[PDB]
Amino acid sequence: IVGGYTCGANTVPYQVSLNSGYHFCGGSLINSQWVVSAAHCYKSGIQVRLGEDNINVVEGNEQFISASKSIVHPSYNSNTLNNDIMLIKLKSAASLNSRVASISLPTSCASAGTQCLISGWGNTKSSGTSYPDVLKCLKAPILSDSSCKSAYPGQITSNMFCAGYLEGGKDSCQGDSGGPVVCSGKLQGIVSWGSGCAQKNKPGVYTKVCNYVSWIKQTIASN
Ligand SMILES: [Ca+2]
Repeated sequence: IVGGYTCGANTVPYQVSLNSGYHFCGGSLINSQWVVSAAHCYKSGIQVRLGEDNINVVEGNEQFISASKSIVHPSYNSNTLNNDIMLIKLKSAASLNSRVASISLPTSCASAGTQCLISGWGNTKSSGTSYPDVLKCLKAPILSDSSCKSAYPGQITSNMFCAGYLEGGKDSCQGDSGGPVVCSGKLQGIVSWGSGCAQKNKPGVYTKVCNYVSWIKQTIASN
């Protein structure tokens, strides 16, 4: 997250870290057994880390649970990032509590102009590199489809939305991929892609979770 703020320990209790020996992507807990992330975050060997604030210090509220199964969307295209969504099943159910909590899936799709909360442990620099240990947060508005398409001609599908600031300075970034975009208390987006981070005229692009609620619900009813 570039241009964000320190969230505050466990104030984003649905945020997970995906770990393969190191943090490599975010995700969102949607019930005690399942995480939603980006398909481009797929790796074998994932441990889900819940209740994290500093990902380099064991602070006392964490639950570390191995994934049993990952399910990349059936129509995921890694070239375009169309359908950039994945489900991860945990080997055992998380214990839900004040610091480890699920986020609601949407009923309706979010509205252009709505301010959403994006979070993660990704890079905090637009130019260069610096990875935080504690979770960072950013409030960012959803941009109109027309503005999104104009920023990324020939690249935006109806399964994507842009959010952020066209002047630059504030965005998600590498290492935030797979994490939540929460708008009116529901998971509306997944950190997916963008050209650089926090550059002018190059807002973040996010998987449009409202398009996937029927796939999510039938998949979790079946696995
Ligand atoms: Ca920790």
